[PDB]
Amino acid sequence: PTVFRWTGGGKEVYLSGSFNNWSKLPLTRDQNNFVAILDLPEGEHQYKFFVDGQWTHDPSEPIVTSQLGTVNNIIQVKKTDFEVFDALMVDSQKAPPILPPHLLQVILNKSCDPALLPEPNHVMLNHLYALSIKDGVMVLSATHRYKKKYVTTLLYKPI
Amino acid sequence: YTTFMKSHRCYDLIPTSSKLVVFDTSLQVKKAFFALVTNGVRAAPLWDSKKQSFVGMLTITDFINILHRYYKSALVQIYELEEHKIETWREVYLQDSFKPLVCISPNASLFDAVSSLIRNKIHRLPVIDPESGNTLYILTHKRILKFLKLFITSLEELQIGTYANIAMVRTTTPVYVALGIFVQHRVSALPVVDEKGRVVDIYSKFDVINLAAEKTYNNLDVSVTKALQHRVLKCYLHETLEAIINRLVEAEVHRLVVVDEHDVVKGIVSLSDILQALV
Amino acid sequence: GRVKIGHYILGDTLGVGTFGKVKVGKHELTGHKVAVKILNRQKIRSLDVVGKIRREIQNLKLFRHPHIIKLYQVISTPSDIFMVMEYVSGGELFDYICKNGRLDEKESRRLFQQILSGVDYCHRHMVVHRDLKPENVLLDAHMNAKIADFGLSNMMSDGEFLRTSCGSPNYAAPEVISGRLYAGPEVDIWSSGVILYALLCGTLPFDDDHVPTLFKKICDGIFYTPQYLNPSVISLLKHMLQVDPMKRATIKDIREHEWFKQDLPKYLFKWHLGIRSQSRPNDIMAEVCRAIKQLDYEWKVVNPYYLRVRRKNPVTSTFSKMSLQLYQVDSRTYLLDFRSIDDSHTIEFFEMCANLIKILAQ
Ligand SMILES: N#Cc1c(O)c2c(-c3ccc(-c4ccccc4O)cc3)c(Cl)sc2[nH]c1=O
Ligand SMILES: Nc1ncnc2c1ncn2[C@@H]1O[C@H](COP(=O)(O)OP(=O)(O)O)[C@@H](O)[C@H]1O
Ligand SMILES: Nc1ncnc2c1ncn2[C@@H]1O[C@H](COP(=O)(O)O)[C@@H](O)[C@H]1O
Ligand SMILES: Nc1ncnc2c1ncn2[C@@H]1O[C@H](COP(=O)(O)O)[C@@H](O)[C@H]1O
Ligand SMILES: [Cl-]
Ligand SMILES: [Cl-]
Ligand SMILES: [Cl-]
Ligand SMILES: [Cl-]
Ligand SMILES: [Cl-]
Repeated sequence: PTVFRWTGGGKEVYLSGSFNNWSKLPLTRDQNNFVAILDLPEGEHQYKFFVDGQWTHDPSEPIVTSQLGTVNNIIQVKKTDFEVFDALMVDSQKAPPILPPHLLQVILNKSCDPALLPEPNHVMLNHLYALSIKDGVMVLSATHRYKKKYVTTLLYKPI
Repeated sequence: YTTFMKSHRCYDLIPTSSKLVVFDTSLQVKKAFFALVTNGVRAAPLWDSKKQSFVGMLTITDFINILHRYYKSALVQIYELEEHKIETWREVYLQDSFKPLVCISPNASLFDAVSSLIRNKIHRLPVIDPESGNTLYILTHKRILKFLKLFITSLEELQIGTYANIAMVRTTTPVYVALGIFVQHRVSALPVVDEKGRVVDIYSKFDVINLAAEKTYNNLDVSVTKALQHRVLKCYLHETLEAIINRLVEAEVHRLVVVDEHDVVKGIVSLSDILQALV
Repeated sequence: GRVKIGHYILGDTLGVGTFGKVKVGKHELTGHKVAVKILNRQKIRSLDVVGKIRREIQNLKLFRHPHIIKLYQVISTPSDIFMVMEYVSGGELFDYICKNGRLDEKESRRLFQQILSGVDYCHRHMVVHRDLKPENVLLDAHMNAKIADFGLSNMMSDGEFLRTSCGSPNYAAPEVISGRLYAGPEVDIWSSGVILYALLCGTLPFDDDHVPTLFKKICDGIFYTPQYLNPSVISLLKHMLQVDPMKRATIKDIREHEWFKQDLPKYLFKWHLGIRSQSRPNDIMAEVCRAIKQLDYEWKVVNPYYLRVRRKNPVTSTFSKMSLQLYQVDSRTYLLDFRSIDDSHTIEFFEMCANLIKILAQ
């Protein structure tokens, strides 16, 4: 289906085109929006408007001038125009922030298993945390998720 | 039973939120064992920065080995351990006798892991995702079995484990001596016996971290009883395998002592044995 | 002479809302009524919201919850995109609370359970619907809540905060009115809190014609609790309307609350972060860059305080990415943060960070 919309005023607005043997199909008014939606065989179609006793084209829309001086609008209905994700894809063509308190909520500091840990907030995953370099060795740490499970890795690395 | 193991993936056994300690082979070895203790972990993977991959696993066995290999007396420092990197020891311990890294994938089956544990004769194995290359979790027999006990809804007749010429220590046996037994015999626990063949206690590889924890490792002359002062479990041959499997888990220990009427040793039954029988 | 899309005859415009007119649709043969959001392709590209619509569709298409408006189908045309959805006769909950007054304890609780259920389902799907108000809470014939404007919504990504200060100022959270970074769900709780206040009192907790006083009130989290309010619900409102997001109720804290729990149906439900340098922000960015390139790392300066950096591995011969971001901790101190970007990955990330630290301030 293709949307044909006239944006202006008028008492009676019609849509004439190749796809209807140039018969005056009427457009229904909402506000300053006159519409009729209809399916067109994906290809080339020429149309024109009969806005209140005057034959016009939509100047904003693409035109075609004839060997006979006929000035009509043109519509190249594409296959990509009908598939939503295809259409959307074709269409897509200071001071520092304050530290969110969330990044201070850890799981290592906060009877039971020392290997086990509390579940983390998505927001603090993949962030690097580290213990002070004590005795020329660095302790680095980060919580990451593999599938529906989490792993907090500590690296004892000298420097 | 084995059918269950061939279907279930390793991932299913990984806990929701775990801790993992990785040591760079460039780290001094004493700092490593101290970090095992401080983090509350029995085994940590080793990363070779130059090789850009995990080369192995540091365990309590490595501690038992450095200790025994390099102990002179309670009067001298174990200089070697004090100043030796994980790489410098791994090359000494495994000279011409070279060994790589045994590891499982999370998408690999539970069977494949149990088989690998026995195949390579190891008690702790790492799980590495092939995509990331990240170590996720370390598979311990106790865990594999605990999951099997949750799924389940005599000892003389079956005969599972080593029952003859068992490695044992006495009340007054020095820690060093015992460490040497853990080396030559390649076993995990040594039952402590009294004047008579009757068993009083059991000194395990795990009781050897207490030396590192309390920094009491420079004296290995101490009797095995003195060492165990920082703190039994028995089974018979008339007792059913399911009752024994239940007794092990409801105590979360690695093995049971096969004992006689008047507390006398007769054999042993480990988690490694039970998991071979059910494979 | 009827305008049709699907076999629905497009009728009266229901509202405009976030990204375009919503009209009624009555099926030619069945008389089944739908709500149709119209997105003009050329208009949606004028605001660069094409990415937003793409995501919004992707989400709402696989959602199926009894208190969130269902997205039946998306009909694309060369000119405009039509989002067909379930139609609810009762309209705005806002207009309901206007016409009839405040709801009795029992009826408010029923509706608050339904709304919160939906809000939860969203968050369980990593979706935070910012802009949660009774004007976006529609009612059906049987008086069921239906959450409906996902225009201002956003995804919750592992390791990231949101910034957009979206939604009405009365329903907006303090951190939002303050234009500060947020996780996402906490801002939906603060919004659900004011909805609960509106359901019980018939008025807004934070409202004044003077905007600066309205804004002080939101940040001072101070609101009036009339005498008719049950102290147990006052207790719940106090917990949801916390100015400290860290001190604010989580859907769990709410499910566990004695007032919420009542007559509830079954069908619903020492480490340091990075390194902290005290230099001037721009000096820190020069200091980090004169270190990143000193390490031969490829990068891209996004914000003046956000840097996406890459490293070519000399061994695995595989590129590893990480992003750096500088925040402000104090009136005096600032801290550089290190986040891991997915393409050992984790260990290679630690090594990357470490090198930078051995040549940097606190
Ligand atoms: N604003 C705006 C706007 C629109 O309104 C539309 C319509 C539209 C649909 C139906 C009617 C209609 C006509 C008569 C009576 C009842 C009716 O609902 C009017 C217009 C399209 Cl189609 S694409 C489009 N794009 C826009 O940007
Ligand atoms: N997955 C593995 N890959 C390579 N070597 C390993 C692996 N697991 C253990 N080792 C090595 O095998 C030996 C024995 O270790 P192990 O019996 O598993 O320790 P423990 O009994 O304390 O759990 C050690 O030298 C250790 O470094
Ligand atoms: N003290 C021991 N003496 C002899 N064999 C043992 C002893 N402890 C364990 N084993 C055996 O060693 C193997 C592996 O056991 P374990 O090292 O305890 O997990 C099994 O075949 C056990 O029967
Ligand atoms: N059969 C056993 N009886 C009593 N304690 C045991 C036994 N096996 C191991 N332990 C204890 O378990 C700890 C060592 O752990 P593990 O190597 O997992 O068994 C020590 O405190 C031992 O005393
Ligand atoms: Cl026009
Ligand atoms: Cl509106
Ligand atoms: Cl009607
Ligand atoms: Cl209805
Ligand atoms: Cl109101």
